[PDB]
Amino acid sequence: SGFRKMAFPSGKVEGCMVQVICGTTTLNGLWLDDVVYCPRAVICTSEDMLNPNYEDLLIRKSNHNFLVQAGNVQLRVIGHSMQNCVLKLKVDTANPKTPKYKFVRIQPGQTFSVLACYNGSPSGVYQCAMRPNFTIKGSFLNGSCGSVGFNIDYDCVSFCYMHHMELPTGVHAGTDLEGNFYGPFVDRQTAQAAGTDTTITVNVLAWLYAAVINGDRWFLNRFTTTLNDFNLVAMKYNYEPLTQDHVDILGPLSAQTGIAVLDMCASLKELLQNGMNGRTILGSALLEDEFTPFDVVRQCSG
Amino acid sequence: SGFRKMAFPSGKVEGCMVQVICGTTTLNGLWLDDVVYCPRAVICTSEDMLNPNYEDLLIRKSNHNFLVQAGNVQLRVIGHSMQNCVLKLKVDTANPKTPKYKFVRIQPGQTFSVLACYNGSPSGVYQCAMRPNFTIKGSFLNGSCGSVGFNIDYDCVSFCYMHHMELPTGVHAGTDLEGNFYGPFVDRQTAQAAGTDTTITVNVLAWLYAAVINGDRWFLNRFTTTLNDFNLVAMKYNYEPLTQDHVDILGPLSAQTGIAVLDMCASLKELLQNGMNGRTILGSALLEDEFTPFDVVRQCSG
Amino acid sequence: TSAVLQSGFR
Amino acid sequence: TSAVLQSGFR
Repeated sequence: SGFRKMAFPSGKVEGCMVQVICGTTTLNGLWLDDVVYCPRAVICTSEDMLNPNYEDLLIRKSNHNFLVQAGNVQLRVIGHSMQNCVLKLKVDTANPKTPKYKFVRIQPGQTFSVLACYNGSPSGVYQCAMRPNFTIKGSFLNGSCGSVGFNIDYDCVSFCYMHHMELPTGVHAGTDLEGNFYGPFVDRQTAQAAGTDTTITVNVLAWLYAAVINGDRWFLNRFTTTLNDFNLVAMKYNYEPLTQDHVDILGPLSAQTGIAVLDMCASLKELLQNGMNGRTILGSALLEDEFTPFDVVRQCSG
Repeated sequence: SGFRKMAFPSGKVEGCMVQVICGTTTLNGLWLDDVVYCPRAVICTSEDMLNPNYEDLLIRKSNHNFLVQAGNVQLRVIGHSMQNCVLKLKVDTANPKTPKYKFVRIQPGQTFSVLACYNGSPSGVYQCAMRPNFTIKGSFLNGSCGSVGFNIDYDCVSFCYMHHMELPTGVHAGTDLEGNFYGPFVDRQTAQAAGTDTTITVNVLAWLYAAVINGDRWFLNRFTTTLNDFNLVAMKYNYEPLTQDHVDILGPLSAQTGIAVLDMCASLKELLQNGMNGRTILGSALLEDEFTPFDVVRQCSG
Repeated sequence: TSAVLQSGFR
Repeated sequence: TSAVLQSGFR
């Protein structure tokens, strides 16, 4: 029993983290085989950052301008190239700790584990969801740029996020490992704001099933609703529409608990319209939307 | 910016996890140097578990009754002994991945990272606090027994918890790595219940300072209070008394924010007496008590 | 209800 | 306020 925000074990990724220094700018890189991937922001100085022309900045660099340190071992850079908002630094040594890996791009509503790092050294691990507005609510300080997000499946690490920046609201933005930003953001120190965000309805329902599996049942009712009538309510509360595919994905949790998906929707409708009236669900006084159906199944009894 | 429940990177501990099998009972062990530490519950069968006499059960075992697997390598057990509620299985091979480590026992109110494991294989990592009643609110399924909790300081792993059991309320109980239970619990399948729990006041105050550092200030007031008058209020709400040492430990956070500790106490008094009136603090609609002052400093800007 | 020693069966 | 590229200084 129990339900916690749980990250994947980080060791496979820890063995891949390095420090990249260009001039006085330092950040983290990801060393897989004979390539180190890092944010192209490493080539900017403080003043370059308002309006950097990265192609210009890069053509003025050579391999020797990049110092890559893996623990107490300096790696010699023997080539460099830019791919979108990441740099690929070819090094003379293949990382002996490279795990099986993929570069995947995730969807809004999906979760992943973040290994926060500073100076190439891992400092903490936590779970994040990609919000509907393509930001993440992380915990990152200066020096964290280049920290990565990932999921693990059967010892294959699927890297999905590289951290770049913090927006004025305190949320975070970054790229996939091909260097393409999630969302309408750019790697420069300008006023940028995310679109209005929405609540991930299917994940709230998944977490309500986790709660039932864990013995929290007070929010259940003998009522039901239609999908159409539910979405009419969800729209008023700034929840994403719930699709038939979402209903299907919740099938296994519905089967395990005996609570039809549309019945749980009726419970959520009542929670939205009434609030919690002083009670908690799985230790929270708010409706939690950062657990996917997979996260619930992975963690909850069968 | 940002504030998240963050675990320590788990790689150093992942390299120490093994599977221990005795008969049809399987659980996790911790392999450091040439010793594997595991819960003595590995020697019980289903029926032994209501009233096991562990000294009897153990004298009826020999080294060959313990099968220890570290990945695809079987480790030969060459000695065994019981220390309190843990077994020490001497193996013929020193773990080449042993980190610098200590066995520490923690206090109620302190946090640590849990590496949940099944069949010797790490599955997830999350943070826990040791509650005042010596339970932890974890996430553990059958097969998790022997998973460990730890903190890291300068590449030294301080192991503080080994998981044993789940209580009827769904909370968790275990031992230090010397095999001594936290709290008035025993390794047998009997009715056991924890004492009434209380809220960790110093940690709530630390989290309110994290909130201020992160720009949540709505709960501040121009009021102040005395320590004595604050504790009169805290007692009514089932909060632990706040000591002068707690005040001292909060010194650095008070200095960083310019908010005197007793002023933050006045804010907490008002939050206890009034509730939140629909607002959130650091993404929570409840007062969070599972972040220590260290956790806040470690994670928050300086 | 009793406490459960959360070992696994194999 | 502007976005911040969270590199470090050294």
